[PDB]
Amino acid sequence: KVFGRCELAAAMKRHGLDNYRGYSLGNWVCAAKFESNFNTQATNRNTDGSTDYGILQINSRWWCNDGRTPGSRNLCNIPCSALLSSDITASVNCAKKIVSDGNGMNAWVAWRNRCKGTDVQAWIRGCRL
Repeated sequence: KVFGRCELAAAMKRHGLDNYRGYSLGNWVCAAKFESNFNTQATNRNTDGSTDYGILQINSRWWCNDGRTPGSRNLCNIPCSALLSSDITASVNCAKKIVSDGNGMNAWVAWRNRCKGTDVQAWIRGCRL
């Protein structure tokens, strides 16, 4: 499923992500734009055999089990295919675990490179929330 900006903003807000561990909603919508371009099915097959899965491109070496990643851990206790569904819940629940462990939203390179330090409010422009 591909989400539009406001549709995803709304769904993320429904899932309690606004101000989660100090990160306002615009951060999460900015991170999903540059990680996956709002696509729940995006996958990026990496160098040491891990793959990033879903709207928020969560990595299989530490967070989910896909059965083929070299020294993998399954900290969110899920199959990586749960992160590829049209409904965002397994991705937001694993993302809340990531931000609570590894240094806030720095875990997402696209947030850290493209969103960090900009005015993220813009990403909720025009969405009545």
